[PDB]
Amino acid sequence: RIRIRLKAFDHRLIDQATAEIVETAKRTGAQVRGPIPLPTRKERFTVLISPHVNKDARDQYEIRTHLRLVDIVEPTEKTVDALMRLDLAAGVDVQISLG
Amino acid sequence: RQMLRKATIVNAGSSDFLEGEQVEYSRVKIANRELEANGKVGATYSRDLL
Amino acid sequence: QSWYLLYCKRGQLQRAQEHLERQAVNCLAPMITLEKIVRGKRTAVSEPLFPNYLFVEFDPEVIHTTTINATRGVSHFVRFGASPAIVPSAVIHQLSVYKPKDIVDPATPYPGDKVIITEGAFEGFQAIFTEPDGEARSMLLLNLINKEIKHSVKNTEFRKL
Amino acid sequence: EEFDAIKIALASPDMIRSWSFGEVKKPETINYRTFKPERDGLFCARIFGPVKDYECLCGKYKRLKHRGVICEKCGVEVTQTKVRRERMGHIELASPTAHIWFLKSLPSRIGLLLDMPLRDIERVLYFESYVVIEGGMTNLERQQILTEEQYLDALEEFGDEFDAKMGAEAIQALLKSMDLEQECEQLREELNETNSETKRKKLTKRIKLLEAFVQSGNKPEWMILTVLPVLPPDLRPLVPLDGGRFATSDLNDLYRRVINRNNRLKRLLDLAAPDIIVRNEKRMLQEA
Amino acid sequence: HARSTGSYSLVTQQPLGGKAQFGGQRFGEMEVWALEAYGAAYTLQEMLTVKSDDVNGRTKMYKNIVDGNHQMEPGMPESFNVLLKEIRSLGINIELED
Amino acid sequence: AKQSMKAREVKRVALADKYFAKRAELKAIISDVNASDEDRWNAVLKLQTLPRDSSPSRQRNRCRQTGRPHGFLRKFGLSRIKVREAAMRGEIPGLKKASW
DNA sequence: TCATGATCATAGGCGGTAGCGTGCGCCAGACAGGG
DNA sequence: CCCTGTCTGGCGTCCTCTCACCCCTATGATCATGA
Repeated sequence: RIRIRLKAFDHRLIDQATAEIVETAKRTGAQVRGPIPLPTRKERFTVLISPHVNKDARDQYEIRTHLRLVDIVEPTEKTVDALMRLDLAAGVDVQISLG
Repeated sequence: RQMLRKATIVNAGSSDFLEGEQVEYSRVKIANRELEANGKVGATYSRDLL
Repeated sequence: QSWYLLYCKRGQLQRAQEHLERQAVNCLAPMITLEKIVRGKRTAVSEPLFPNYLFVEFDPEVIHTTTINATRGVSHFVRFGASPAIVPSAVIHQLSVYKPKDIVDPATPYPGDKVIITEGAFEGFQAIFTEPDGEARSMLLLNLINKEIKHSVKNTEFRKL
Repeated sequence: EEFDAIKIALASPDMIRSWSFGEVKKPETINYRTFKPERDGLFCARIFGPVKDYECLCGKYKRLKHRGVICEKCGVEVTQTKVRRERMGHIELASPTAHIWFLKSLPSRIGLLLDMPLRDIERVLYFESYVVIEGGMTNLERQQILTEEQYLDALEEFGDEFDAKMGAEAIQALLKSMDLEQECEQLREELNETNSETKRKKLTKRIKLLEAFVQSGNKPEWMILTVLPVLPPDLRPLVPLDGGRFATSDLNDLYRRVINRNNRLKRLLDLAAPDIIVRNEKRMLQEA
Repeated sequence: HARSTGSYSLVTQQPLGGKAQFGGQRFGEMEVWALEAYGAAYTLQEMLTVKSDDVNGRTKMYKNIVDGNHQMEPGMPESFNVLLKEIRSLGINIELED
Repeated sequence: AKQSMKAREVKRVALADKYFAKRAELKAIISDVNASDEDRWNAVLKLQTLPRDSSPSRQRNRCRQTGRPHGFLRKFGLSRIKVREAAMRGEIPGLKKASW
């Protein structure tokens, strides 16, 4: 079975990408597992914002990496093959893995 | 007029022609017209009919 | 009545060479084996390497050519000139046994070849036989944003579907 | 656009490579399952462009706000089909090849460039003689044409530093080893000193050719084709006769014959030619 | 027979020939000589660039005629570009200077 | 930082790149308990011979823009100051001010 | 179940154990023959 | 080298209209029927 791991910083974008892959799957094959949301990675960073010295002066950024697990239970001939020509929107790292 | 348009050189002179070259007539006439107008010696010709 | 290289025709030696090897006539051509999956089937044929180039022993004058024309073995002599050129037999004399170049089976694949892996829909991309393991089936040598899987394909298919 | 002159000259093989967008390698034209052409034969898509406008062969780009990006599957730059009227391709000939317009136009430019009559050049270019290049300190001249027995003599007695070749490689070495400055000075000195009217007329024609060849920017070895262009595919169209078949134009037949013969010559130079054998195939390619 | 604007040939972008094919009459070579023999210069320019061959020129012409502006944007005959490709497909290097 | 410092570092990086295999092999030899004493000694002396800039522990991480040694961050390869500028200007993807 | 025969579909450049060509004409310029 | 014959390249009106013609033959493979 094909596990698919979508990763992105924008959550709307990743959602769009999840949808689109699901459609790609459903037309060709059958029994798409589903778009399961895994936990988001909130990597935080603190930095001093002064050029020279003001230590309590700080800014706290973060990057929210969003995960979407989509799974395909029955890999057919047509379905797996669709994805090659079906590239997704940019800023979305996908990761397919059969078995 | 459009028949006898070429010409052949006899003395190349101070220009850049040959002794048996067959160059067109108006070219050699403006060439020795601009050679002879100053203190030089031009290039003389002879006509052939085509 | 000697060795002469002629541009000839193919595959049916033994009849024009019945005319010939009816005598002690001599014949030769470069050599090669061919493993070629013709139509879903690996076939092995050690056939002559060359096209119509072929060494034949015969004698020119008394036996005139137009009589013998009606057969194969006839494109024309090695010439480099108007006259039928007396050819050397370098292989026969000083180069008997060869073809260690390879058995490349000219342009037909061995394991690990880089060519088309899928047709129909998914093809528009030279995916790769990381191994023609057996001409049967797998899941492609495809590469997107995950692991590079190898062939997705059935017997007659992984190559030119 | 705007222009005031049409310049004509010979074309270097780098110029033919710089016109060309790809290389034709196979002689197939259409698939005749569909009419999607075969990669990369005469009618191509990744050499010459897409058949349909902004219609990528694989199909992945068709947006008004998505123009400029090329395809990845078939690698066809989603543009216009007018570009199949202007893109050219090139064929890499496996062995060099004499152009016919400079060999048999009466007068022969290769003829009265080399100071060599046309019959010797035809007997060298069709692989049925031997001409000498780099004769060395032997009995033999430079422009001396030979035969089979004389080459046997010259390779028995002088199998060392003596050299001689045949075919278009030999003519290319003759034309490349031609020094034009020495020929200009020698012909001017001879027409100063010889003064015989047959020699006068012949040598002044040859020095007219040499001054018109030195003053321009040509080279003598460009008259032997190494790389051969192909015409763009809209200008050699493949008409249907509405009967399931294509009565093809004559050009695709000619290019198909050259590519068949060239691929067979590449394969015969690959798997080694039988000594005095890699010659008939080059004669066939020259004649095609 | 009469033709305003019909189909166009494929290899050289000129109108087709005949009546069954909806075609235009051949403005032959001696008619070109007969218009050189007058002083008609714009008539010959549109007679062999706008009306016949240049595709962007004739679409500009059709828009300009249906809008009332009698004016031609000349351009180049496309069949001259075909001549450049056929001479260039030999070993000959023809160009366009400046 | 200065140009010279940046150059020194680049050099050091180059050297680390160069001598990685050998230095690692030597470290392995020295570690290997199942090995001859003299061999181990040779290895440690050989390590001494190699250049000092060959060590990875010599190279300091700087800002890839300014070369500032302190205030560095690994994910971005930038010093805090330039990183902040990047967040503000939009050029770091995904990064935005965080509150919770 | 196996073998043989018949029918249908798909695939390339004188056709042959040679010879086919044969009813334009002028000019012109180079290539070569004779002396 | 100076003629003088041979050879092979060039060229031979414009515009339009109509019509036909534009692989068949051979070999190989598959299926069906009969023994």
